[PDB]
Amino acid sequence: KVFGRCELAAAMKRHGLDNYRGYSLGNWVCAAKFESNFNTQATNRNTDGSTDYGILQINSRWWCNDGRTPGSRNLCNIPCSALLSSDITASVNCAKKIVSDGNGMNAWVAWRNRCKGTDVQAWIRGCRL
Ligand SMILES: C[N+](C)(CCO)Cc1cn(-c2cc(C(=O)O)nc(C(=O)O)c2)nn1
Ligand SMILES: C[N+](C)(CCO)Cc1cn(-c2cc(C(=O)O)nc(C(=O)O)c2)nn1
Ligand SMILES: C[N+](C)(CCO)Cc1cn(-c2cc(C(=O)O)nc(C(=O)O)c2)nn1
Ligand SMILES: [Cl-]
Ligand SMILES: [Cl-]
Ligand SMILES: [Cl-]
Ligand SMILES: [Cl-]
Ligand SMILES: [Cl-]
Ligand SMILES: [Cl-]
Ligand SMILES: [Cl-]
Ligand SMILES: [Cl-]
Ligand SMILES: [Eu+3]
Ligand code: NA
Ligand code: NA
Repeated sequence: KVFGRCELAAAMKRHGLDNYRGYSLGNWVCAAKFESNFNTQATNRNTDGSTDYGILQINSRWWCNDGRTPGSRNLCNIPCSALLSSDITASVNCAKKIVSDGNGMNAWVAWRNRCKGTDVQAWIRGCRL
């Protein structure tokens, strides 16, 4: 599923991601745009042979099982494919664990480089939330 901007903002808010660990909703929307272009089916292979999955490009090295990242963890206790669903529940619940692990949203490279320190509220401008 490719979400619209406000559609994704509303889904993220409903799932409690707005202000989670102090990160306003615009931070999450900005991160998703640059990680996945709002596409739940996005996948990308990393140099170490792990893969990033879904709207927030969650890494099989640590967070989900894909059966082909030997030596990795599955800290969200989910198959990576669950992170590709049109329903973002699994991605949100896993993202909550990720952002809580000590490094906040810096775990998302695209967030650090493209969203951090910018006017992130612009990402939800005009939405009825
Ligand atoms: C109309 N649908 C497809 C379904 C019903 O909400 C939602 C939707 C809205 N989309 C959208 C697409 C785009 C765009 O492609 O730039 N932009 C926005 C926006 O708010 O800036 C929103 N993409 N999908
Ligand atoms: C009119 N320009 C801006 C320039 C050339 O005609 C092109 C253009 C861009 N459009 C557009 C429209 C929308 C939108 O309506 O959501 N979103 C985007 C986007 O990048 O998110 C871009 N619609 N037309
Ligand atoms: C204004 N910047 C800084 C632009 C950065 O790329 C952030 C931004 C982008 N926004 C935006 C604006 C629009 C729009 O107005 O159509 N659409 C989208 C979209 O994803 O479809 C995204 N809203 N805020
Ligand atoms: Cl914030
Ligand atoms: Cl915001
Ligand atoms: Cl594996
Ligand atoms: Cl393979
Ligand atoms: Cl699993
Ligand atoms: Cl959803
Ligand atoms: Cl933090
Ligand atoms: Cl920020
Ligand atoms: Eu648009
Ligand atoms: Na992999
Ligand atoms: Na794994």
